[PDB]
Amino acid sequence: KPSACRNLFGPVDHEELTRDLEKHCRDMEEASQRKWNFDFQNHKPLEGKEEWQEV
Amino acid sequence: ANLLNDRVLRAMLKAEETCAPSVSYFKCVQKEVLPSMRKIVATWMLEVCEEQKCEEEVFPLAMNYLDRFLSLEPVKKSRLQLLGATCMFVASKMKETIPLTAEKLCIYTDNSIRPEELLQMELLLVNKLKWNLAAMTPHDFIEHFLSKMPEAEENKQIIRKHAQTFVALCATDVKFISNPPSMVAAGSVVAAVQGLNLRSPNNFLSYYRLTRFLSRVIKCDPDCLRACQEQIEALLESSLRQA
Amino acid sequence: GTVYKARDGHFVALKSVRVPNGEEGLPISTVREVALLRRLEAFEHPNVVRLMDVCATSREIKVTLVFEHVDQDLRTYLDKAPPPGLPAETIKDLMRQFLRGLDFLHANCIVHRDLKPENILVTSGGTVKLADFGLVTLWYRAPEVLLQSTYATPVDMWSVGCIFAEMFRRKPLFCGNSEADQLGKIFDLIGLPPEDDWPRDVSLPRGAFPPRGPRPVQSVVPEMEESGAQLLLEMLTFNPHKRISAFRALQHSYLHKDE
Repeated sequence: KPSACRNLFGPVDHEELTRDLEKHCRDMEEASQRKWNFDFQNHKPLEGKEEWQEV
Repeated sequence: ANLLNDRVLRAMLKAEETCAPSVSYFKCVQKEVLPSMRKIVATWMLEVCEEQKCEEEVFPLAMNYLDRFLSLEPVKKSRLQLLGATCMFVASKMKETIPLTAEKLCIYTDNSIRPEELLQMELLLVNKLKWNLAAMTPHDFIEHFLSKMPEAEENKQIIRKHAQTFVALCATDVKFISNPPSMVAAGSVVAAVQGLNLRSPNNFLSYYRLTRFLSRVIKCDPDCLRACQEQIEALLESSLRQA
Repeated sequence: GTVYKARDGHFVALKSVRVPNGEEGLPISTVREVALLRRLEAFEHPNVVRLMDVCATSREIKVTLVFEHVDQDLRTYLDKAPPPGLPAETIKDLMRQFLRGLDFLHANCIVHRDLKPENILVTSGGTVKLADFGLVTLWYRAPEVLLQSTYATPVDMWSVGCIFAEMFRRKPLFCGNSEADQLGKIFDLIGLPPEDDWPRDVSLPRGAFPPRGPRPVQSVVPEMEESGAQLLLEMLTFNPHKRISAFRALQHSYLHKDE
């Protein structure tokens, strides 16, 4: 493997990493669902500031 | 004419003010990482972009993504390399025809990160930046400056290449996070015109007229541009010392 | 997906796009077009639809674009016009906003490629807002598009002229069957162009059309003034490299607001 192939700052706890990225991919997605009254994966309106329609 | 007013250049200086990282994310946001660790990872990404013969904008654009994510989220020491590999993964998609594969970037980490971990970090990085990936690069301002300089195309290619080297060295240094891409590009051009002190510059447009022209289009005092040029040439001296 | 809509105290539209995903994360076309749409909102142009947010949600990924919505398009505005038609000063005000927003896109290397009154959207306050860019009616396509030749940003300036004449007419300028018929419907007015103004690597040779002569312009839009007629010709020029630009049209005296 080439010279640039190197680990910089030790090993990675992979189980804790995918655990951390699932909590924060959910965090921003939940805050976006709480910002627009719209769960985007469920693709359904919720209740709050906006009155959601359909043309 | 628009060449007399330059509506394009003013639009570029307005767009540079949005994709801007913070000056003090080391003191205020980051707990585990220190400016010595940013230089380490930045040095690694530059070697990756040089081995893979990436487009000239990929490494500085990735450093722009990295400094902007570190201005928003505290990143662990063990995940700084993952953030760096992800910033190159997105920048390569924005600037290259056939971008770097996720599997090659994991190899460049000595297989420290996994492909899906990079793909999941891609969604996190792009959402955290709110898809503001079309940042203004110093290369954008370099091409605009060279289009206003009455120099031979052969002389422009040396200036363009020398400035691109200066731009890359600025991205590895912490002292240039506060500088906008216009300032980095302008200082890289006037430093490159001096020709690495290998030759007394013979340019059709004098250096005095060049620096004062560049200072009035990027809106700064000429002494401020000279101090940026001095910091860049000081970076060149320190970079060559590491051998 | 299915389009949604909400009001506060304004209006907001929805847009869901499912992208392939798997190979190497997000597609190249997805990250670049959405980032360019994000880049335009840094300037906050009043004549371009405002993109509010971008939300990606992960197997499967679906990124949903949240745009600003208006109800009235241009054709509804034109159908709602007074029976005599729109006043001249009102048309010049809409043409200014049209060219302002178009020059904004052209300055950011964006060609609309598909400009029609169903795409130009007008607010209740009279503000024109372009939409549907960076993501059959042949009547607004430029001749370089109908010939399937090399097309650039001047293809939008041809569409501007067709709509410029349509606001004074409330009837489209050229209505044709196919691309061959539409180009024939274009040569009613500007005549048949000469030899070297015609490009090659086209779909239709020049000999496919009878020798024609340019007709007077106020035969198709008489309710316009003479200075507006020469501005229409500069937009409705065959050669895309002589066609007037959006910025140059704003400097024309016809669209100069008096006082």
